[PDB]
Amino acid sequence: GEFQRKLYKELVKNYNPLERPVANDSQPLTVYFSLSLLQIMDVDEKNQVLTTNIWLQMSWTDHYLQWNVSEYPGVKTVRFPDGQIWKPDILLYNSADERFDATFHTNVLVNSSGHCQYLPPGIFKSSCYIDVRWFPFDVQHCKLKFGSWSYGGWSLDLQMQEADISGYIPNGEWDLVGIPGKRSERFYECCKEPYPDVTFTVTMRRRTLYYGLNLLIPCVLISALALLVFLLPADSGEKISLGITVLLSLTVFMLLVAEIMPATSDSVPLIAQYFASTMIIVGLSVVVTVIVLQYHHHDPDGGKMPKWTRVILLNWCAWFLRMKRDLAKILEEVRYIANRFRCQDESEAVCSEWKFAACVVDRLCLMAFSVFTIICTIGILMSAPNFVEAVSKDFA
Amino acid sequence: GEFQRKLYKELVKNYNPLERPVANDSQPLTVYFSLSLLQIMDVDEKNQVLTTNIWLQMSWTDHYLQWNVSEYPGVKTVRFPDGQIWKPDILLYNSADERFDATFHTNVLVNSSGHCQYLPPGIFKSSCYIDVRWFPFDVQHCKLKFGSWSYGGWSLDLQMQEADISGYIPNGEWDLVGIPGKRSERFYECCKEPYPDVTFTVTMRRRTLYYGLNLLIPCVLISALALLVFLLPADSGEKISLGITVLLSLTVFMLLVAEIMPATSDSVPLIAQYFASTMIIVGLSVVVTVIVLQYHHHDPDGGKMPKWTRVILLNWCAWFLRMKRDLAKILEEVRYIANRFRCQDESEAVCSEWKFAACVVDRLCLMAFSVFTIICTIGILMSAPNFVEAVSKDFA
Amino acid sequence: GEFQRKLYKELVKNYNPLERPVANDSQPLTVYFSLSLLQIMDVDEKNQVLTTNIWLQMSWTDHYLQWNVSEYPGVKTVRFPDGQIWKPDILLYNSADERFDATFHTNVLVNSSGHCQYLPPGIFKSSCYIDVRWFPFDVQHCKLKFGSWSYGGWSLDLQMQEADISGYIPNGEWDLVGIPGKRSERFYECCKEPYPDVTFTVTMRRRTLYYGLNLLIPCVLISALALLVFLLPADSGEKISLGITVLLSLTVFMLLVAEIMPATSDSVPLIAQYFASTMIIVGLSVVVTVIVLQYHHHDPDGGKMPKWTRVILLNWCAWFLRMKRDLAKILEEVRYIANRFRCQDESEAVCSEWKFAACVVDRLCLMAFSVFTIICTIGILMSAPNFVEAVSKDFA
Amino acid sequence: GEFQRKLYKELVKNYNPLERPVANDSQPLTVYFSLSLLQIMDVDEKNQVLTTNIWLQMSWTDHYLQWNVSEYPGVKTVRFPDGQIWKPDILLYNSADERFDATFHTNVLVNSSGHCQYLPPGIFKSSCYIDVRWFPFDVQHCKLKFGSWSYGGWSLDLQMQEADISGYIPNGEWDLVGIPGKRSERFYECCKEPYPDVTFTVTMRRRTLYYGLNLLIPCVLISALALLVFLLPADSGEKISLGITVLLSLTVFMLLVAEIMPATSDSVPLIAQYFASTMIIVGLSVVVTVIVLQYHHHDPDGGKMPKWTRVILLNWCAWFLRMKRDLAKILEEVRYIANRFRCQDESEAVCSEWKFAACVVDRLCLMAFSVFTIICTIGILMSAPNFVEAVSKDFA
Amino acid sequence: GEFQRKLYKELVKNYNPLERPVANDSQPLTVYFSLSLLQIMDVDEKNQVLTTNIWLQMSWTDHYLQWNVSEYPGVKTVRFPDGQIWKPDILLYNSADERFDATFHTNVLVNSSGHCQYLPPGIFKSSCYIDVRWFPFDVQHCKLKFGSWSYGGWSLDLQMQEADISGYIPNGEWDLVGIPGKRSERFYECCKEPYPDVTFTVTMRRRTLYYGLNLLIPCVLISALALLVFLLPADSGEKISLGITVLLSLTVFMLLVAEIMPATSDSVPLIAQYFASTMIIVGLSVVVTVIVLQYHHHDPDGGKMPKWTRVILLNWCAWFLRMKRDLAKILEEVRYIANRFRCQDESEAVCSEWKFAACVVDRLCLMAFSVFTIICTIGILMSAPNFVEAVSKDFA
Ligand SMILES: O=C(N[C@H]1CN2CCC1CC2)c1cc2cccc(Cl)c2s1
Ligand SMILES: O=C(N[C@H]1CN2CCC1CC2)c1cc2cccc(Cl)c2s1
Ligand SMILES: O=C(N[C@H]1CN2CCC1CC2)c1cc2cccc(Cl)c2s1
Repeated sequence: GEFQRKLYKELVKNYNPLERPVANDSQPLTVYFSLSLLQIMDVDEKNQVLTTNIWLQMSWTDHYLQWNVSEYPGVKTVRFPDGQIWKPDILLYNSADERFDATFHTNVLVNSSGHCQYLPPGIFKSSCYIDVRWFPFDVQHCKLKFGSWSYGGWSLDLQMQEADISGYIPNGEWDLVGIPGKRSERFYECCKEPYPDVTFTVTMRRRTLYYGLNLLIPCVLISALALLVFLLPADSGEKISLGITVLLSLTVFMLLVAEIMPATSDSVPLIAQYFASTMIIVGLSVVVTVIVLQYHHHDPDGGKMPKWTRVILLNWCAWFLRMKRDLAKILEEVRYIANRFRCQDESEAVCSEWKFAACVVDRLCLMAFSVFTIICTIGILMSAPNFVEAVSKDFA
Repeated sequence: GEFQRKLYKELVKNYNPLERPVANDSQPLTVYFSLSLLQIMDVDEKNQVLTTNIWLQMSWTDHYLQWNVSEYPGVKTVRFPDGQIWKPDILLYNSADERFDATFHTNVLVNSSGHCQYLPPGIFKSSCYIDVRWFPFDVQHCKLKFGSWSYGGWSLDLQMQEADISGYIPNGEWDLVGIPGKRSERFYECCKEPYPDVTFTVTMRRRTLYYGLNLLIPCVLISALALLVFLLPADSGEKISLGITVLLSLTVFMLLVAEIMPATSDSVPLIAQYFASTMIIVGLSVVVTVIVLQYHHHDPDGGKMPKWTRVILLNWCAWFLRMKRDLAKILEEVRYIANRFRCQDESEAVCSEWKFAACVVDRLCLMAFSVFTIICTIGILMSAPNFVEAVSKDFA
Repeated sequence: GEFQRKLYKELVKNYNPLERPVANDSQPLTVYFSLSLLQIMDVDEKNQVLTTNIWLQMSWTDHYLQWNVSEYPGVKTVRFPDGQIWKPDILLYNSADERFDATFHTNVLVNSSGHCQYLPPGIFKSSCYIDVRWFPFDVQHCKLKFGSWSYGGWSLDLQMQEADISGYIPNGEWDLVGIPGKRSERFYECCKEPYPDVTFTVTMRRRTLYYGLNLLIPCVLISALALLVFLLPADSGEKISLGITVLLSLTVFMLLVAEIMPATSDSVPLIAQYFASTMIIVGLSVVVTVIVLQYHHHDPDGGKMPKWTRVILLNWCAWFLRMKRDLAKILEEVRYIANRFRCQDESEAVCSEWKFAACVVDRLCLMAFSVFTIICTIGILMSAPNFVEAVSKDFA
Repeated sequence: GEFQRKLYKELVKNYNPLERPVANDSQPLTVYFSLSLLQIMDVDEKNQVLTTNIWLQMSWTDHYLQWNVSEYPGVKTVRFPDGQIWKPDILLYNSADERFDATFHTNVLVNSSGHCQYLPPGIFKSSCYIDVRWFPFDVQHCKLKFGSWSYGGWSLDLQMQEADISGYIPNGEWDLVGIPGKRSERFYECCKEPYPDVTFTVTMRRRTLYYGLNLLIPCVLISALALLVFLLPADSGEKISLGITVLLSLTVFMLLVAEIMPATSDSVPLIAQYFASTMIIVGLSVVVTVIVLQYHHHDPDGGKMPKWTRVILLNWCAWFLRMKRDLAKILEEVRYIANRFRCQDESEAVCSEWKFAACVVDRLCLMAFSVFTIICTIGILMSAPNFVEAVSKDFA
Repeated sequence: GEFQRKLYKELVKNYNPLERPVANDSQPLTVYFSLSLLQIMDVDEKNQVLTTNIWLQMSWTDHYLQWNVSEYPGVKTVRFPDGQIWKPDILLYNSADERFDATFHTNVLVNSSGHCQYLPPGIFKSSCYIDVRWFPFDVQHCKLKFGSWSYGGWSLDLQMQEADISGYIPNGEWDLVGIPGKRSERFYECCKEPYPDVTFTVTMRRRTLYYGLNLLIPCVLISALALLVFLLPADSGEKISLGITVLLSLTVFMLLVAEIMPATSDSVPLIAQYFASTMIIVGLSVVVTVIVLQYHHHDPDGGKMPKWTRVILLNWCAWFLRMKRDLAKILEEVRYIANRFRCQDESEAVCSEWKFAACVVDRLCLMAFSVFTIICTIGILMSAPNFVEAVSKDFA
């Protein structure tokens, strides 16, 4: 229309985009900064970066962009693109990405009385600190530091508005708790400029259904089969075969885990200790099995038990586990044959109790290793704080 | 020509690209928005993004870009590049990508009467929600939210036209069902501006031939060999060897699966339950085999059956499975030799029935584990909705 | 020089880059479009994109960029950068990449009589259809659709010139066959504008030496060792050990293959069927071995053969394979000892023929499984079209 | 305000951004360059690049950007964007990235007396030299070369200020030691221009808790089980089974290691030697086991010991390890039976000492291989310099 | 200063950046092109691209950028940014990257007499041909084609200067040999324009310490253990177990190798043949072991040797390897017992020589397979040209 064309001509008349729109060059310009979280794109522990899709709202007041409604009746608001009107230089301080702005400058709405609002969308990649302790059951606090880069305390008075979460599109992996904020001003090394800033911190809780079922559940089941060695009879030459196959089949899990675990020397993660515990329990099973096996094939008539094994593994431990354990030359020739058989029976009896001792050790170690696994798995998981709420929410 | 050069000079005379081309600054400008799907580039479940190659069509009416055909006979249409004429700021609301526009501004056609049409091509990366439940047999609905960013209800009246699918170049992985749309206007927190938008939703069905043959078919075959342990004789020291090798060879499948499965704690995927079922069936086979093995090498003369095994596994279960099961000193020396052989026969007979009990258990568990696998594999697959149509289309 | 400086001043005088350089605004401008293939960067089956490094040649005639050689003797040609003279908007229709142009605008040569030629280099990422059937022995046809975006039939008459392949730098993986082209014009949904285009199709043949030697050759060799189970004696408790280790060692190949195979449900690839055939042949070997093993450790005196096995595996199949298969009490005590030995001999004879039956089955299955593998491997490879030429070229 | 609008108009009056702001064109312009390290993004050994998030500070003095405070009372400082005032062209010399600047030009503060300061933020990817020797316990020195590109010694006198580390946000993987710097000027091949530069070197120490626990600790434990072969009795046919399974299960570690190790032929890394030592120790265990096994199943009555084994492995080594090791025809028939049994006893005795020799070798090799592993693991780790401080800090 | 401000004003007066700075428009402009290699970023065989960080030097003479030193005493040189003075359009012809220039336009130095020099830094990604034959011991020649894009022979006379390598920062993986160059002009299809160019070829030698130690050394060691099967006694049921475990553990190496090997069907790489040789040697070991095993468990009394084995493996091969290899009824009952034992001895003797034949074959195959491995490993490595220099440099 003729009024819109006319109004745009006075508005850009003698206008300098490099100038603060303050009427008096002695008072700071009040700028209201807010934030709207639309979704959490991804949280990557390896690079310790946080990708979020958010909206920004910068609102200030202009003095030269004012006009009377009566003179121009039809038009009420005007829009100016980037590079034609003064805008605040508020930007993310972290900005862990190649290009540092990440704001996608759009049109800037202008009031009928000079109140200018700016609503740019962008995808931000901030530098967060992923404290990976109690990894499946961890809560992360990520900060977003926003503030002006060239305007100090007396030039741009940065104010704060509460963050908006109307429309969040939940990720499904991380459960958002809340996004509080804070406004403060600090003194930097360069200058005597007190620089205000707005720091929005994001608190999110990691869901545990995927990690618990795909990682924690198989570990208990695989470790259970390593406990099944003591139930196999020693006759079947198969004890070490299943003893070492489970160990080989269980080292593969940290290969997946280490691909996700950041290589940070802050603290030993809970998942790292739990896997390490399974290494030792399965590893010590093979060592015990070797001791059991040599008790079976002891090659008798080559050394008797030192009389401590006859009383420990056959009287004390056994009670606990309810084991309950021309004719003259013809005669001489037959004499040797029967005596040889008699000596074979004596050797068999000596070897028989050697095998029974191995059975006692196997059964004794089964009870000892079983209670170790029960308290090791439970004890580590119980130690994690807020473990109960995650189970009560994700699982139950 | 001289007419084209002349016409371009009046057209750009006193023209402001920042002004809405409405003749009266009281009525909204009617803008027709449509869409044309050219192909689906890729659907990624891990990042929950949808990459599509589409075309856009924005058509509106201009008031200052009008001329008489008689005055300029040769020229009928003119084209203006970006930044020289007013264009709507319609953009994708989701825009899950670094740069937010993704439109590749091109020349804008102009009528002889002021009807301006704009047809920019681009590759869009929207943020979709991949509900991964019944993963091989899932249907995904992806939304595309388009609308103006700075013009409200009274400024830009956004209209809708039906989506165009003339030329789709089918992906081969996802089967397109349809792309319906909707026009609505909502109230936002910033302003009293009712903002219209056009939301095009894309419904696609995942094809199952690749996932069924490369993932589902081998799982049945590998689980079948784990069922073959009960057919192996216990004499060959090879039962646990094949019992645990199949288990080791079958854990590798979720390694491929987890690399594709998004780590979302929304619901347990169908493929996750089916793999978990195979874990337990194969895992319980090793536990049963250990019980069977200790029934074989029972070391007789160390405890008889409690008289419940003589009647259960030898009379009840066996009937079900059709098993059907100087001279005086010379005489004394020969007396011991024959008696020793007689005692060996008695011990062999006792051990013989111990081995037969193990054979009954093996055969009994073969029948029980077979029907479990048949109903577990079928039962999980039947539970998925629209399973029949995918088989009737992709396979048959 | 003074003439070059003077000439540039009249040339840009009253020049509008938005105007078609036609002298009469009623006839289309003839634009000659060609192509020069410099190399094929990469063909990716997963994303179905084709990356090529090519050159473009757009040549048209300008009316305002003309001058007399006599007036300016030294200068014969002039060059204008992008944004200063009118250029056609020909662009790739597919453009499967983030930015859509991929042309790297350079200087544009200008004749002494107005004939303007434009030779921009670029790397193009078109969207091809990789029909992966007979994957090692496949020929792919990739199209490149070029045409104007804003100028119709009556505005820009797009012509065609033959593609140039002078200098190709062969890739070494794909063998180029030829690059023919076509010029046609179609009617689109938007407008009554008949839009001409030039479609250059690229035909390339995949070389087979790498895929044949690294993938096809090991498969035959590994499957051969799975056939070696029937030659192992049943006494050595090692038949299932090598039966299942080969199967475990052979599942790893599709892990490499599936990483290359696109997940397209168009048709079952030849390499997929060939691997699936090896699964069944190796898988059925373990099933046969279990049947053979239970024929060995049959535990005699627990059931005789049903008299069909005595005649089938011992008379019919065996002929085919050339198998050819006080004193009174002293006497009574010795009577039992000899009779016990006699009964042992009878039991050994019964078990002896049980073992021989297992040997016959093993040898019989070796002949049957051998011919199956020979015709399965050859039969699948022969079915692929143009298999002979690839072997005659890549190998021989 | 009116004063800010007025001041900006004289400041940009007759101003050339291509001109050095020196009042006299005979003296170099003094530019103060500093640096502020905010965090270390990532150190990648494969590409030998160092990604850091740092801030820059370039401060110089301008002669034309001066004004009187009395004339313009309200305004004290002004800001000019890029491309409107002269700025130094200081840039990173290494710049191992696609775009070479990586500075994100921002507003430039201006004094009331002409002192201009410039504080651009950016993420820099310099080309470092990762000397990977003693890899878990290494200290890296990375250089950052900054200097002007077009201004020589007499044009831009580049000065140096101490680096700032107020706020570092420690990475958790690398421990920062310090960031010293240096200012020097060199003569280049192009010109007689002495070019000053500022080289900031970054010294960081890699933390060892993650690499020690996830890589070094399992290696000792896995190598311990390879040492357990000599404790297994030779009767259980399981020595090679555990001998070769550990070797198969231990080759997988360099697969993870080689994925991290850069392929640089500078020196053999400490982790490479330590893994290579474990290869030989585990590998030689299988060779020894084969020698031990053939001493067990020696098939007696086929060769006696050469009388050196009777004295070495049975008298010398055994003492070290405390081993301590009608009637006539009736008579003739019984004569053979007893003599046959007597010959069996003699053969058993000969085979008995053959088995005992294998037991001595097994035990002897257990002592020899144990001390080898203890000194090989400790000896390699001790050789690394500053090994003690890393253990005293990261672990203790 | 006032002189610098004044000089810049005449210099840009009536200056056209589109014009060649030649005083006479009949002679070509002499442009000197050189190169400085700073480092080799990476050489990637899969994509056949070469990433290098180099500097360029373009020097020409300008006619309009001249001034008298006396008139302007202080200033001696001036700098003009991109887009304000004429510059040559020399660019890399290969440019295997998204953006085609890769030059990072900087300030351009100007003499006091018109000699203009241009020194832009950049990271170039050229398209090289990696002839992967004798892969660990290969030398690659990579070309860099530089030349003008729009100026022909009579317009821009491109000259050449020797490449500079003062400061190379050796990569550590590739050993630079030299960078020679060449200047030539060719006739293209478009035009009668003879286009000069400068082609700098880079010759680099790959270092072998990393590839030799991490890949070649383990292959010899793993193949050695596959040769240890023939030393294992056949009694221990463990020959196939170690025979097939080594084969399973050795297929994993090409998985790493194929991830590095480009899929080019040019020639069979040396590393491919060496791995293929190890496949057959290890593979044939299992086949021989099966033949040996069936010679052990021959089940005697079921066929004698054909009298060729008695003379070949027991007389010829054995000599080579130094093997050296009421009363009447009482009497009748004892008669059978002794005769049964006598028949057992005869059967044992027949089986004894069957086992000895297997021992001869095992030992005979050990000698034959050992010399095969020695000449196969050495023979392949010796065939590679310049193998000796790499060992003499990288290793010794
Ligand atoms: O209403 C809005 N944005 C709409 C206006 N335009 C049209 C649709 C929407 C996006 C652009 C709002 C955006 C933000 C951002 C940060 C903080 C707050 Cl409190 C708000 S409220
Ligand atoms: O001759 C040429 N290009 C040269 C001219 N300049 C200098 C060297 C070369 C590149 C730039 C040609 C380029 C093309 C492109 C497409 C089709 C055809 Cl038939 C041709 S012929
Ligand atoms: O001297 C130089 N470059 C310095 C000048 N400026 C300041 C420091 C350096 C980089 C910019 C040189 C650069 C090149 C490039 C190619 C060939 C040659 Cl023979 C040379 S000589």
